[PDB]
Amino acid sequence: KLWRDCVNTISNEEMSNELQKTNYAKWATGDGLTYQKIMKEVAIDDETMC
Amino acid sequence: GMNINPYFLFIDVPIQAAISTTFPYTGVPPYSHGTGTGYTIDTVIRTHEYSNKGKQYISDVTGCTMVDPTNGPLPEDNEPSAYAQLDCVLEALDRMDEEHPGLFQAASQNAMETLMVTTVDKLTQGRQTFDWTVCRNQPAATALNTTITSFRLNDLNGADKGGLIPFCQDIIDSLDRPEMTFFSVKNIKKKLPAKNRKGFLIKRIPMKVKDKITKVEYIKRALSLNTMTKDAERGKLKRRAIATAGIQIRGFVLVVENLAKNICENLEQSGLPVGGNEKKAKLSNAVAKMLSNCPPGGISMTVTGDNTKWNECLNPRIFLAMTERITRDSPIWFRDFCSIAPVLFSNKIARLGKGFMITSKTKRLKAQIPCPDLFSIPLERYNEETRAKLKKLKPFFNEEGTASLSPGMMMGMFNMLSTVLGVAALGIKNIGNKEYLWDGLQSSDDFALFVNAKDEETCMEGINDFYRTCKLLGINMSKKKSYCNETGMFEFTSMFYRDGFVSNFAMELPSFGVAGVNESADMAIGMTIIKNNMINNGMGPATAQTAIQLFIADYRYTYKCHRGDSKVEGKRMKIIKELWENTKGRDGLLVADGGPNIYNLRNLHIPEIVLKYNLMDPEYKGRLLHPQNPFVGHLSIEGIKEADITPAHGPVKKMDYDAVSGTHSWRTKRNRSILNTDQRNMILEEQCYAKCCNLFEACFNSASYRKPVGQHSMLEAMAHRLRMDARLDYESGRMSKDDFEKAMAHLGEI
RNA sequence: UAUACCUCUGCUUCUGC
RNA sequence: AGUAGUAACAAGAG
Repeated sequence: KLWRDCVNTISNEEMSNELQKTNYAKWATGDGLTYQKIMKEVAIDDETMC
Repeated sequence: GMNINPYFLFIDVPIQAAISTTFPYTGVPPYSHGTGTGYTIDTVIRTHEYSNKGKQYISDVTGCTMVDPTNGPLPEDNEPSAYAQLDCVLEALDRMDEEHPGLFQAASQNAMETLMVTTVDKLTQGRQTFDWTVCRNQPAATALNTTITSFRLNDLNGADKGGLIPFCQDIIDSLDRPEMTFFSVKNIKKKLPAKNRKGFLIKRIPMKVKDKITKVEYIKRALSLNTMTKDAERGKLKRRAIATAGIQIRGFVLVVENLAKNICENLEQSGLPVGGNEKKAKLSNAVAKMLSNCPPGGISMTVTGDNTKWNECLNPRIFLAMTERITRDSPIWFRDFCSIAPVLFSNKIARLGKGFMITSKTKRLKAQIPCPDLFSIPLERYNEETRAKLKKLKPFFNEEGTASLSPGMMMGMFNMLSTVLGVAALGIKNIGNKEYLWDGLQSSDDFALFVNAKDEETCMEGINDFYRTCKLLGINMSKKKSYCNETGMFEFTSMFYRDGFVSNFAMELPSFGVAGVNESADMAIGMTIIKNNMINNGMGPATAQTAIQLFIADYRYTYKCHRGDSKVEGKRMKIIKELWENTKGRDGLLVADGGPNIYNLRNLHIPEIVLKYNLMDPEYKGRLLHPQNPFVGHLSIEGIKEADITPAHGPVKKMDYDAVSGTHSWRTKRNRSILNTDQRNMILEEQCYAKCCNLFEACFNSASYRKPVGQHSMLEAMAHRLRMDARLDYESGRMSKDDFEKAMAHLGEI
């Protein structure tokens, strides 16, 4: 779907080469995978956090 | 199928001849990610691991856990050893004074006389320095200013006198103060009139607050070292930790290093502080003599050597003994001066970086654990590697989140003085009047020992003695990395010898690219690097001509300044294409304005602006070199000629180039990350000093060129000058009666 | 909480001799 | 996921 999106977006009549942030593009680029930062006080209180 | 093997070149060409092909310097150097606490703690443990059989005591000053290996029991294994015996150092030092007559008192004099002339501003020319006030690394120039302003509150105005001696006298005295006050800017709201619905606006003004700390806290902060990890360190798999020093210690190191530097210059068997061709010239002659002096019908052997755990073993208390011996004839005030720097390193404290990051993979969360909160968490949540380290750190760990590191030289800084201790070993030359004669070279940790004897059986026995001699000074030779062979070829500080030092082009290869100062500067640097490599590092004219090609490529893409006739599309290239059409003398256009590249082997030494000046249009050269153009700014004497270069071996040395000051000689915007942090307040603080200095330079134009001298007020100077300027302009008749009275009126208020 | 599909940032959350 | 490799990023902040 991403390859097809590329071939479609690169083939179109538009000036821009931008790609819409689709479900497949988001997965492919790996969207919002960063671990959420929390306070030291909560992290030290939490046991599962190692 | 024909299976190509690259090593098969070594069958035809010898390793040294084609050593350049054993250096992967087209590739990416190793960088560090996240924290360096695990690397620092490792160093902290390993430093004490080599000193654990010494004497452990508690500092009555700091209240820390200290370890003293010096004059400890001698080792019974090949494991690194800090157990250096004082007598064996003093003997080796004595042996140096015998071999080099009256060098110590001569070197002491030169340093002592220099110390008197040394100004306080000598501490500005440094890299990122630890600032005790804010407890973060900052530029040396600021880190100095923050200390001077802080010392003025606690009433220590030795800095004002101009000399470094009274400022150093203040630093050791500042330890005696019971409380040390320092400014800590804190924001305050303030209504200001505006054209709002409610005609006003709130602007958060900075206000300086007097914050105090106890006698003990300051003493520790003064002895504290801030730790990181060595980034871009070549030819290394795993990473290692380094440290930055405070403004207090930096004063005394400068003198002791300058002292050892004076000795090293005059010592024959030292690779420092000489460099470049001068270094080769020395080592060549040294090698020629050490070769041709050997007994006929014998064997001369060169040990291609290296010392492992250099900084981790060498003790400050040995370095203290070294200064006391060197300053024996010099007066008592200088003896005590040189004794401080080692005394500070002897009771130094290590800051353990950021800390450790803990994460739940399921929850997908993360959080940094500050160094003071390392034992807040049960050690079951840390991984095996860190768990073991943290337990071994425990008996050295302080509650504030630091480690007492009495042994070792975490940061280093003593390179010249550490070389001398190495030379002292090379000075002994024999033990027990045996049938061998050793003598080597020293570049801090790096060494190359020559041995002349009857047969090789004798040579190795002679090397075995050097190894056992170095153990008593605290120098551990690396059995792993070090190797031996019959004289003719050897390695010393990435310089390869084979009946003469062989060319190694790969070491200087990274420098050929765009250095990243600006368009006009980088062009000069680029060619100056090419022409200097043709000379020193043996680059043939074909490769040299290609190095010019490959530069203009990297230059044109980096600064997006391709030829005018070329139809490569880009925001800038659009105006470049118009300039090409507008301009008649297109050969006169610079490469940065989409002009042609006219450089070749011969004219590398001439600036681009000078080469083309005659070929330029009269309008274009006017624009390019407009005296009052907005791009260039207030040029500093260093800002025009000099610029930084980072070669993969030694410290960052600033080389000088030749370029004409034109529109292309611009500066880049400041890092704007500061705007979002609480550091904002420093922006105002800067622009305040900026006004004062810029107005002082308007009164005294020579201030930009040569450093202004005077212990009097900065206003007092500006007042008296502008008073005279007005008086003389009136009597000469440049100033009118209307303006003179107004001038004398305004100055009357001051 | 709310403004916030808004605003600021890209070496300035520690780069030594 | 992936980069990467003894520890991080896979955006941060008001």
